[PDB]
Amino acid sequence: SGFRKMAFPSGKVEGCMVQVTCGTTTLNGLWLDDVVYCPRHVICTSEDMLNPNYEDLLIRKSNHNFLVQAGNVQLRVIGHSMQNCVLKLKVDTANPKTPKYKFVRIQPGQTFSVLACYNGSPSGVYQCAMRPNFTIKGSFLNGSCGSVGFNIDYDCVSFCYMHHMELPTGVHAGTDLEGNFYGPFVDRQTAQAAGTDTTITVNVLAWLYAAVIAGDRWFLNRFTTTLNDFNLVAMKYNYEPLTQDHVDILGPLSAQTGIAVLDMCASLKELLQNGMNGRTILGSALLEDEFTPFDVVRQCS
Amino acid sequence: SGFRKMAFPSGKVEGCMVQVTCGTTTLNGLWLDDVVYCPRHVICTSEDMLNPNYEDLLIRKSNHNFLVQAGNVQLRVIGHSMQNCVLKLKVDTANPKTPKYKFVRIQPGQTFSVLACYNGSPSGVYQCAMRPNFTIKGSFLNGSCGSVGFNIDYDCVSFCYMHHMELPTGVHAGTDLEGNFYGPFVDRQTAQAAGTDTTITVNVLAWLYAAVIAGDRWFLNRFTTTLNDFNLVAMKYNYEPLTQDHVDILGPLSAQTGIAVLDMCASLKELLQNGMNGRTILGSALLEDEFTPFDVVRQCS
Ligand SMILES: [Cl-]
Ligand code: NA
Ligand code: NA
Repeated sequence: SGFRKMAFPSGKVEGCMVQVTCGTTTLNGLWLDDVVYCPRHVICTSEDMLNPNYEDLLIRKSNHNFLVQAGNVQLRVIGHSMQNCVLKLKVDTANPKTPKYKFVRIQPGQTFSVLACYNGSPSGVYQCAMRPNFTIKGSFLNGSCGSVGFNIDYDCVSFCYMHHMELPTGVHAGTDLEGNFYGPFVDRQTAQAAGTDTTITVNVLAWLYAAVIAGDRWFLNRFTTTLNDFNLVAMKYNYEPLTQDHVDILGPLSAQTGIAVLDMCASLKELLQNGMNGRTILGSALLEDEFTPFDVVRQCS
Repeated sequence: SGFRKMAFPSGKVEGCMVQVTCGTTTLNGLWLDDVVYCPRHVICTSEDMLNPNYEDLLIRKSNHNFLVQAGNVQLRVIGHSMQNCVLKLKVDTANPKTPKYKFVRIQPGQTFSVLACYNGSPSGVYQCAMRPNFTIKGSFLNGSCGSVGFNIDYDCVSFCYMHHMELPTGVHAGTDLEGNFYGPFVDRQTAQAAGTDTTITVNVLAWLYAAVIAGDRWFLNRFTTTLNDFNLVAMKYNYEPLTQDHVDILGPLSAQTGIAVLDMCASLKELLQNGMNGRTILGSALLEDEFTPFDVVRQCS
């Protein structure tokens, strides 16, 4: 019935985005209940950027140093604290649009939607994956620090990501909403780059199952490999190794298609060792790895 | 700096989505002010599939035949009319979440966001384009009819598409919000299929300009072409011809980068004969045609 990279509807998050200014720096904050969450580096001036002491930088800050704007309304900051790399600003008014939400930390290879904002205003929404090297291959420009990534489960918004910085290659790095970085990154203007990335193998298989449910099936073969034998091949092509937990996760698509996982791995192993022979799968010259099994489950039933 | 495919934030449209039921058929409606818009084929039965006489069928319908549900609230229908292929149900309650909006009819090559919905509930958002053959390559499962396409470039939601039906190849056809189909399609189950699709050349060129802005250089060359020689090559690959209007529109991008339009056309001619050869343009081994010159200029600046 058609297949596309889909983001979650962003309305529940749009009602939470506000503008946070400290000094001359302006970025995005997330207004939930009576706290605004944003990257702590909003308190840095030009001199601190090299190696900032965030402990002493925030002691010196006062509540009135933070301008928080929700549209025309200025929210009064009545407290401030720091949780790892995230700044928490207590305001005097709970957000009446606060959705049902929780903070979650995701694993590499999991997907979520980003609501890209600038100066507090939602600009766009896109679906992405946490790469195995803990970067995000989205692109929002400079002013998008504090934009957030999220999933929606039933009616609950799960916030999993906050944008802090762009890396030299144009990929982005950030934290969960408790301020813990994804990846070996620090929120200082120092020498940082993304490690070598790998392909999220479990998502490629999920997407191969999607191509099979779409009737695109030229790649299916009669053969079956072993998990050990497949990982030796995949690890040589900078593919993430495939675990017994990954196999079980794919189970539903296995029983639905009649393609056992290690049967489908024999297909993927030849695509690795042969290339796609000038063909496409689901209209791609390359193998898509930002569809999880659950993304493939939902978008077909 | 990798230009990703972003949708518009969908919250303003989410607040307009309702569920419309006639008999056993449920689909989505668009609730703006005191009117709900939906595909008129909602009034068809299983006998009415091939050759429904919509004016005969609508006359026989009473306001009480229409069940409209906004969440846990039923909206009473107090009138109904037809405008082309779009049913308009007057309701006794104006939608308090009605945004600033307009209805526009778009041209092939134009992009927009789709809020894919099921039983009146928003499910996902994605970005797409009106194909030259007047179809959409989307993801519409059973009951996705009445989902809408929109842009929100400034403050105003411009509604440009309502989904009516899926064609044999799985692409989608629909109308503008005044009920006029895009392309030669009709809301009957008589045999119909999409014509051969072509690539939106002006959008490919905009995307190459965005790659250069992003710092790609590898596909540039020292050649130019004439507009006529380029169109002879382009059509041999089922690319759309480039008009002088297209050359004018690319003018801004030509001047930001210092690369003449017909200079860039020579690069595209070369990419068609050689392929990517392993390389990627803005993280893609396919030439992307669903990013317009306007989209590029926006997500730059
Ligand atoms: Cl247009
Ligand atoms: Na096989
Ligand atoms: Na050239």
